[PDB]
Amino acid sequence: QRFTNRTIVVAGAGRDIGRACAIRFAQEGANVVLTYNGAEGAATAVAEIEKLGRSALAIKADLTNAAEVEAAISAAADKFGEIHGLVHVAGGLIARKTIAEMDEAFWHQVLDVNLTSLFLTAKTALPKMAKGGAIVTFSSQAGRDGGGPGALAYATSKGAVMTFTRGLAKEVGPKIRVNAVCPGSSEDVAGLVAFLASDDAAYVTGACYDING
Amino acid sequence: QRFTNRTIVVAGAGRDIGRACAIRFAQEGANVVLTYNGAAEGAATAVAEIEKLGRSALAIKADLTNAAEVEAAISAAADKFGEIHGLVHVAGGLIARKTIAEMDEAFWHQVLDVNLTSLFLTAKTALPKMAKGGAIVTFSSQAGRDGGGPGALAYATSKGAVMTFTRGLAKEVGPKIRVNAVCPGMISTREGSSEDVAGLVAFLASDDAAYVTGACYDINGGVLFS
Amino acid sequence: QRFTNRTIVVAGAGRDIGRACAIRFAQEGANVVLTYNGAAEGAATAVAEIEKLGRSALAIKADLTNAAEVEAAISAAADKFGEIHGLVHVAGGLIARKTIAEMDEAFWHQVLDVNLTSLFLTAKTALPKMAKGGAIVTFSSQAGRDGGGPGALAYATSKGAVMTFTRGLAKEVGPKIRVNAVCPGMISTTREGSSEDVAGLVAFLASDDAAYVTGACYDINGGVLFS
Amino acid sequence: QRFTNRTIVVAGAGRDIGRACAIRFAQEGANVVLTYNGAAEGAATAVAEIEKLGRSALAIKADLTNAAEVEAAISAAADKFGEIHGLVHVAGGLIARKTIAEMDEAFWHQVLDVNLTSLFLTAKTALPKMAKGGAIVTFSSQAGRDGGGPGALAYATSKGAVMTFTRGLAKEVGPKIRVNAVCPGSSEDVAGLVAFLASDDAAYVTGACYDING
Repeated sequence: QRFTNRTIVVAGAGRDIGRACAIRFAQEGANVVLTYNGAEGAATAVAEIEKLGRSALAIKADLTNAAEVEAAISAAADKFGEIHGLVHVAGGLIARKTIAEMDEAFWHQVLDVNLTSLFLTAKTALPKMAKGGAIVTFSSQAGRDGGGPGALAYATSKGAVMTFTRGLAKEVGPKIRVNAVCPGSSEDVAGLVAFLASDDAAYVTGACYDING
Repeated sequence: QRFTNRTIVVAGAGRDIGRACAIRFAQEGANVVLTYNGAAEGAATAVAEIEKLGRSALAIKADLTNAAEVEAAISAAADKFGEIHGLVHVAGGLIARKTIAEMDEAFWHQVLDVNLTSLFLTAKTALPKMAKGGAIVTFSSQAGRDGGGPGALAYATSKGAVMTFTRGLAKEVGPKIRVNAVCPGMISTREGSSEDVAGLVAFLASDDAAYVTGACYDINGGVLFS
Repeated sequence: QRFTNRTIVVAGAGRDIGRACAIRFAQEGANVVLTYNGAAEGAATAVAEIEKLGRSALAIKADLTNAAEVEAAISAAADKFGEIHGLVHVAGGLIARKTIAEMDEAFWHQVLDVNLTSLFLTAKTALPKMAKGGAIVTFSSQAGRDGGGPGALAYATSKGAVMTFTRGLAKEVGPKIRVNAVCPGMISTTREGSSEDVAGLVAFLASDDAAYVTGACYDINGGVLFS
Repeated sequence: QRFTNRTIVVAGAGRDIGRACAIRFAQEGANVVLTYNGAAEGAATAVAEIEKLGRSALAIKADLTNAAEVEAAISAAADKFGEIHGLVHVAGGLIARKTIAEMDEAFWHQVLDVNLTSLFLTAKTALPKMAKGGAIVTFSSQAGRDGGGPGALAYATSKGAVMTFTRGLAKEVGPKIRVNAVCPGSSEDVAGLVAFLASDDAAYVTGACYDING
């Protein structure tokens, strides 16, 4: 009952980790808004969540698109009211390329899906979030060490996401907490995320919580 | 004598720190190429100070967020002096202090492009022209580690990105090239200035740092107000 | 119910944080063993409060820098409750604020022994008695990252040592045992959580939801002593 | 000329990195005190190379875990050369690889005393005899950051402590005295980094860890 009568937006909830987060919050009593760009994973989950007695909404959204992010956030707020949690799962390697292979468009595609998207969701969600609310971002070991062969653009965006998370923490607290998970199965990851989004972590903000999974 | 017959490209001498680095390297015997954008009065000072040492800098106007102007500057440098031994990327800056509510998406990209994307373009363009054992020095910030001060969220984020980019690029382009970052703090309205940051940059570009790569070197003080 | 029939050893309940952890694990169904040293008036509160839950803590006197008292405390716990599922090591502290010129070698060792050597001893001793999937939680500190405040150099140093010990030990004892650290700040005397909240982070790290966390340092703002 | 008429103590200077440090410093004009606790060959070799350069050096046998020997070594430095400008604490070591079940309390103490207690002793002792503008340089390690490889638990722990100690001391003794770590390509390369941190080139660098692949 950690998320009783609470509304959680999981941004990028279509597969794997985001999907597992969506369900875990429902298992703990939350209304859950799922976003996706890519629909089966999300629909399923919506059904799983309804089967639990709980409420959910699935919304198509390209998270690099300021307008579709506004539309998604607004639907969530209009349906359930105050947002208690934003979990921003979207991101990805895209592909492996050395710098000689990357063109400017590819660089921006990676930075946009991992980093710009988070700027958009956090920016849009914040004015709607409940006092005591919380944001959880996803960083990566690649952000700390520079990443493996061909993953330069993705590593860079994750390091950015780590710095952004600490900076936003200071900017929006005490009202709103902001923490990163640095990723064991999808549901293990979701246990950690649910901890960070819960009042169990009322005094945790600006931090990176690592998990083998 | 540290840089006698070495070609050093200082990208971002539109900033005071590039003025300081450009003069430092020339004082140490380097062939200096410096790019500039904006009013670039700091660049004009570097050029006139460099002439006073009896050599001459190749100074080139280039908005380093523009891939074409980045390629021109790199080509002209290669044309004039041959192999690039050092690229020092100092472009970037705070642009303005704004909370996330005050920032719009075009403000976000302006900060990230000037601080981070410019770094991608210039390293990407310079790399094929660089000498064996050449060094890149990037500009990070203690803000990159801790999230920065009030209103500096976009800037801090780009300074964290540069730190990670530096570690990745280092693994990718070594052993031929080294890549490292300076991590200054800020000047409050024992702190060193751009003249002292320039000293650490010169160190990282020198033969004494031949085996330093993928590192962020801290220094107290800095290039802008906190 | 998170710790129902779990055996949790809180080593260092001579300190307020050990009072807070012991009561918290007891609230969540654990069999609690707590060791104590000094006036231990905090350990005495934990024991009385635990009794009021209708169970009974095993409280054991032990100076955790003394290998023999560590072995006894550990045996006594294994003898009473069987396999140890959780070792929470909270012994340590500042002792006194002294500059390097004011410290003597014996002072240096006193701080390092109570904070670090005690951890080596209790982890070394407990390991063979621990269950598969058991968790160790160690006590680091933000001062371990940044070098600490005025006069706290011996303490801070021991807290960075604890952080590195936590990472090496995790690589050595996994996958059977997890090892992690909490990393609090400090209470200013001028949103800071207290020992009750740090205890909540410890409980998490000892729990089933943290099965795939190991080798990590988990920060929390606020803490167990005055800055 | 970076160390012209400056006195540097290199604690642990009989082999590899300390020996290279002691030499490098001489090459830039320093008076150099070398401590060693091993066979005295490497440290006398070095003393000889240094006099070849026309500079003064002094080797001293010292167990740096021994408070009395450290006091006598510092004291002899002072008598001979005057104010100390730089302490470079190179002493440290794995000693051996043992899992925690294999370590006894005496082994644990031995590793922490060689890597960590020695540094407490040498910094504590030198400090009151250091010149304004002086500098300490310690040796951390990637093991301090990541916990070390198999059997190296005690060594890694001592290294993490050395890193924290470096940052804490830097705040305690500045601005008068700077304190930094090298996190270690050959011994001469390492020595060039050390020399930089010990020099006025690093006047604004304190409380830091500088990495080198070496």
